[PDB]
Amino acid sequence: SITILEGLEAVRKRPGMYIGSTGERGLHHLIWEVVDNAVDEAMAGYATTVNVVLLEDGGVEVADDGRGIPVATHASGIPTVDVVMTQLHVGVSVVNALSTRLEVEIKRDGYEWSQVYEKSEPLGLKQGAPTKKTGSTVRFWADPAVFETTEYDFETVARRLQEMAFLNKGLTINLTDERVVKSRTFHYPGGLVDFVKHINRTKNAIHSSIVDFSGKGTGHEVEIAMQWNAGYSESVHTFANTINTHEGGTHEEGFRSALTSVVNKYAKDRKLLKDKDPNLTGDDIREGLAAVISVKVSEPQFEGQTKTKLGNTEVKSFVQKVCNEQLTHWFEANPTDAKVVVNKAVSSAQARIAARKAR
Ligand SMILES: Nc1ncnc2c1ncn2[C@@H]1O[C@H](COP(=O)(O)OP(=O)(O)CP(=O)(O)O)[C@@H](O)[C@H]1O
Ligand SMILES: [Mg+2]
Repeated sequence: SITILEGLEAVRKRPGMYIGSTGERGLHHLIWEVVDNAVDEAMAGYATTVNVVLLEDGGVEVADDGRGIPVATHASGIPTVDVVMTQLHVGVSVVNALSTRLEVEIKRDGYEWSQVYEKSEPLGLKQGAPTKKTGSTVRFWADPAVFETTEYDFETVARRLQEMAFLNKGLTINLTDERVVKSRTFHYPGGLVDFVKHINRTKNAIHSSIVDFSGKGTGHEVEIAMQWNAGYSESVHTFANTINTHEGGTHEEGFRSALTSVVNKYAKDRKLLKDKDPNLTGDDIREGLAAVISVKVSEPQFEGQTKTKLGNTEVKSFVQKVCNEQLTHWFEANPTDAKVVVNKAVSSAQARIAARKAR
């Protein structure tokens, strides 16, 4: 009588529940799912190059030079690729459910492997030529029965790929469109500094020396870069495992609480703010601040309706202790720059009082 919808069947029935929408956002989610999976290699230290190709037929190719996708037989008894590609827990399997076809070309374990999924169903793993080379290529063709549009937007892809490249300084991402060949290449050796530079271009940076520092702990790693501009508002970009957390969370909060205390204490020693005067607020310190906070968490939990909010309690305290130590170093290290960004803080506090008094 009743029908229970499990696995990939559910995804097809309510794709939006998993992807977002059956519109542009959802369509591009297929790419995000796959490219993410590739970049996770580059992040771990195995991939160096990730190539995205928008094929003429409307397919997408995503090739990396990581360790490949395990082909070896899984605990289930079916090859590990098949598990990844046909079973939930989001993750790339969803791409399979929502494509008419998915083709995987692997090089692991001394040869070339090829597996095809026709309407999510595996057609049988094939072993080819021997090779000492390692990595994976994924091809998928979005199902038009699912999506309102199947046309990918070059520029939306390019923007995301660009930021993935800032977050990973060892990585090179090549985007190429075979429709309408138009190509873009993203590699930033400066990493998060090249990111800050990018942000503060149109804005006039207040000080020349850009803040760059790192921290490593238990199941987490952080990397921060910041530079103030003549701006009246902040531009702080936060990331957890290359995922852009617009909602922000514990990594951003640890950073804020550290920066707020570092600036205030520094000001007191320099006598920049009158001891009698109340401590500068979080808002006045970040007035015109451009920053990037990129954490690497081993097991990350996200909260918020968006699911773009890092919730790891463990991380708030970690980022805080890292900033407290390294920002104190950068302040004392650059007394020139410190004097400017503090005065900017003072100006930001005086501007709020000026609006209050008159009128
Ligand atoms: N190109 C690649 N190189 C190496 N391993 C890959 C890979 N593509 C897939 N995998 C393997 O399969 C998994 C991808 O499955 P899935 O997308 O469900 O999980 P995930 O670890 O990517 C996080 P999420 O499910 O949130 O996307 C990876 O965790 C990895 O173990
Ligand atoms: Mg995934």
